[PDB]
Amino acid sequence: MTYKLILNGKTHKGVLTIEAVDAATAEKHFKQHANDLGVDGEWTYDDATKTFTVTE
Ligand SMILES: [Mg+2]
Ligand SMILES: [Mg+2]
Repeated sequence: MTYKLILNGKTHKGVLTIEAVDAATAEKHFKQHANDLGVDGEWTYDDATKTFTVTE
């Protein structure tokens, strides 16, 4: 199962995908990868397109 993340951070941008089992596990990892970068932002998840956004 492919989940995508949009990062629109103030210094870091991009699009990352991750192969996961539920969106629970994608969330965990992408949210940890956010912290690691120093991204604190507003999060969204659209289930139909499997896409997390996080915007600083
Ligand atoms: Mg880690
Ligand atoms: Mg670190």
